Amino acid sequence: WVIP
Amino acid sequence: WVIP
Amino acid sequence: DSCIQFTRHASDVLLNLNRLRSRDILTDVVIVVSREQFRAHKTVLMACSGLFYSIFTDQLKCNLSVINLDPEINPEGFCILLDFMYTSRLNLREGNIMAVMATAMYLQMEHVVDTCRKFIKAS
Amino acid sequence: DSCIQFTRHASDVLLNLNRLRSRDILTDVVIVVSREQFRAHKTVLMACSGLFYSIFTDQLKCNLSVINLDPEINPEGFCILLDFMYTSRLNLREGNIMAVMATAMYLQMEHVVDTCRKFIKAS
Ligand SMILES: CN(C)c1ncc(Cl)c(Nc2ccc3c(c2)CC(=O)N3)n1
Ligand SMILES: CN(C)c1ncc(Cl)c(Nc2ccc3c(c2)CC(=O)N3)n1
Ligand SMILES: [Cl-]
Ligand SMILES: [Cl-]
Repeated sequence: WVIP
Repeated sequence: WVIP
Repeated sequence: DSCIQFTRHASDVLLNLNRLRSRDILTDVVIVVSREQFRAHKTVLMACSGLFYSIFTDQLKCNLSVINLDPEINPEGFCILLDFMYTSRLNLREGNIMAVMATAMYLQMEHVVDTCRKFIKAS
Repeated sequence: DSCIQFTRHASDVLLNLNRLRSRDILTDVVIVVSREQFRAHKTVLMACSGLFYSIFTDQLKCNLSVINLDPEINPEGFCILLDFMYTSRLNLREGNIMAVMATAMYLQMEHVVDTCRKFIKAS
């Protein structure tokens, strides 16, 4: 999971 | 396009 | 094999499937969550959820145009998860994280359950 | 928004859609190319091809279970492109590049046409  |  | 690969292909496919959903094109099922109704594509639901995968591989349920979820399921939690299915983006907030995790456990969306558990553990 | 994103989600969705294709699950169309028949999901075909997008948004053609391609279309070129649609992988070879480019131009798959033009220019 990432900060888009 | 890439070499997978 | 000796294949070449187009990096953005999967993302572009999902973006177009979400465009079809937004315009209600070739949607083939309505998911009923309490009073709320959500139109979707069975194939996308199966690709994202262990629960929908089981439902639509069933020789009788595969032909249903309406699926009613357990009355304990929260419509907002389902909406956030349906959006994630079609975008890879999860709107996880303090006020919705418990309903999102419970819905993801019911829908059998392992990666969402994992990030909810981690975010709850941090707080 | 304040969304988080699961990097592998789009790829995982496409992998599952290809698994459904391989098992012939919820396929809703057969594409006829000369003597050869290819089963697929209309939504995936639309998401990958400007030609299928136009066909299945048509108020009459949207309901057809069989689509016959132009007799000039090569079945192998179509097969390679259908595989690319469901995997992001293109089996581009010296012996098939002309048939693949011609099929991609007909199907309106701009990124495939672009890599074929570049590979031909190099040789
Ligand atoms: C497991 N399998 C062969 C498969 N093939 C096709 C599809 Cl559409 C599918 N989808 C599915 C099944 C289980 C789970 C998911 C999708 C997401 C998840 O967390 N569990 N799973
Ligand atoms: C253009 N548009 C709004 C849109 N919405 C939904 C879908 Cl499924 C779609 N697909 C499509 C259209 C044109 C092209 C492609 C897909 C691939 C391409 O090279 N051209 N295009
Ligand atoms: Cl997930
Ligand atoms: Cl393309």
